[PDB]
Amino acid sequence: RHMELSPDGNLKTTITIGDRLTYDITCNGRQILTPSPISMTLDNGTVWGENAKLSGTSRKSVDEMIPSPFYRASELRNHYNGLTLRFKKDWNVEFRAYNDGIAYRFVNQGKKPFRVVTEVSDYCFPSDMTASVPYVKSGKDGDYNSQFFNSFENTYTTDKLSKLNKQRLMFLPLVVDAGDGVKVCITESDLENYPGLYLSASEGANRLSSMHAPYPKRTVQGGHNQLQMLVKEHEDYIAKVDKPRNFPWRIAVVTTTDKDLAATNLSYLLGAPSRMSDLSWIKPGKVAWDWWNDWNLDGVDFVTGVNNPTYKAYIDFASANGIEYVILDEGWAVNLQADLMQVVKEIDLKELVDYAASKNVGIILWAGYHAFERDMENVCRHYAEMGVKGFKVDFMDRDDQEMTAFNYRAAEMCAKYKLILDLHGTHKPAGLNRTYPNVLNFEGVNGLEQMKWSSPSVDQVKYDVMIPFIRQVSGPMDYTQGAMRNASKGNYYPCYSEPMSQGTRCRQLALYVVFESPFNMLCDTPSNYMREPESTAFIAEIPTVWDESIVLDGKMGEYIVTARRKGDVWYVGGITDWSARDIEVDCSFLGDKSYHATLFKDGVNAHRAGRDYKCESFPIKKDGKLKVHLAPGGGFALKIK
Ligand SMILES: [Ca+2]
Repeated sequence: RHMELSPDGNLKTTITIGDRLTYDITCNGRQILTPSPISMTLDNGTVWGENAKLSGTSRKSVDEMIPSPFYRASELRNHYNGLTLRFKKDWNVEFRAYNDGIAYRFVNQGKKPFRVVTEVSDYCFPSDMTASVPYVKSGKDGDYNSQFFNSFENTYTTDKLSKLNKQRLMFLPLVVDAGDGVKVCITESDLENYPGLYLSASEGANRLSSMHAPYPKRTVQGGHNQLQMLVKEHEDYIAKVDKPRNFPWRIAVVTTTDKDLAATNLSYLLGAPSRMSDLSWIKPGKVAWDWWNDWNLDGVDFVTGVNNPTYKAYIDFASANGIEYVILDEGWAVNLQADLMQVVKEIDLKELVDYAASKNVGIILWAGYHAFERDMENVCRHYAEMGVKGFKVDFMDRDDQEMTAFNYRAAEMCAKYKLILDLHGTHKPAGLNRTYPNVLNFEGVNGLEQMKWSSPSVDQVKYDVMIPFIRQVSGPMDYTQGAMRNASKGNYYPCYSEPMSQGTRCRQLALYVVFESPFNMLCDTPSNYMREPESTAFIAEIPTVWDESIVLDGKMGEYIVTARRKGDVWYVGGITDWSARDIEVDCSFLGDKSYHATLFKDGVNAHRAGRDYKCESFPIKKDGKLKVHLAPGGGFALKIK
């Protein structure tokens, strides 16, 4: 029995080494997590955790700053008390107690190669608490191998642990409401070459249990235009290990106010350190995206589509407003060939890249999984040398050891040729952006692309106020916002070629502050942006990377207000759910000089016409108390310079 407390002493975990290896969690004297078992089963029969044999322990207290480029601040504070448990048989379990979380990880110091059959990571709660979880969207109930093949894109289901579907997996992160304002957010970081952790309500009462996708023994090409490698057969173990190594951290974020949940840096702090020395070539920025708006420009003299004159228009729009990139989404490579070297007749990559270059615009290429990793080294070298700045690799739809290994290999391969990377059709970041700073964004989020086909029952507005406290806890999101067509309550309808967002114009603007996206999209058509000078100017100028971030206030699934600083310029964004609300922005975070503010707030009719907004300018200072009204599904965006 070993105790460890957070630096402020209000969060503690008791670890017991008995017939089972368990750890609980107590917050301000209240037990929010009952003793929960953890273990790893090897192919040789060994089971770390079962009647474990303790050989030694070492404690430590650390307080330092971790550099965090292309993220929410220049650096993040790493403050905790660590407890490492060494066990007879060359294996350890490291425990850390931060003021906002308890985390642990298995460490393999053994020198002999072996395999992991299964891993146990239970979360036993003292009562039937209300959980907010993202179910795996595909597959059928009970057929877990059917579920392992998924996009990791889904809204949240909020219900009591006892009422959760006991036959459907839940991916991370997820939250459990411990009551009395306390929240527990479960996630994992440093997910390199190891299967992703799913949670299940299939076992016991008030208990979430883990499960991992088995190792693949036979994969076949197929899926989305033959760009996917489906797992047809799997091994009887989840992971291969042939060197000493740290295993992924299992993180239990614990907060007493929702704003601390949205602000927690645990995911990044627990990611494997950066393996990059030179970062001067990594350029974060925005994209005059093409796909979301379906190339649907109007007011032009040529037929739009995946062709040269269309991308020239996107490049010109981007350049005209200082926007950094233009992505050539799915369509530039001959379909079904899964060959990145076969460009369509209508596209002249070389001409586009060079034209873009003369306009100070970088080019990013979209690539389906298989077509990219089948000849990765050659692809990265070839396009890097012709001028391409990076890739958007999509449709992995897997998180078994081989795929998670891929994420890091691609990250490294891109880094080698000075290319940035954006991963789609993937799972939560889990620290990868710290290890390889060139991976500027990750999907694994039910983004605005869903508005192209979702039925009105999909509550995007509600989702927006959920993810800042859940999915974003794991890392950056490529949500792809920026819609100029805005639907107030009941006016939304899926429109593939002329999509809209739910809520108001200012909600869209606020997301550029509320959501963290180093590589950020301007989802709408340049045509729509040019019809909206004021909105476009605000979006084009706002940073995607920051020096300092402060979540001013918030309640999960209800609202959030966040202030971020870039140099000496401050930005504040706020959003609400379908309920209108009045927020007060205390500007005590400002410096001493006199500032000029530019505010975008919902128009007085934003509740009936979502596009309705009002722009205002006025002087403001450190003592200012800005009162702002947010319409239903609305929000506000503020610039203080
Ligand atoms: Ca997607």
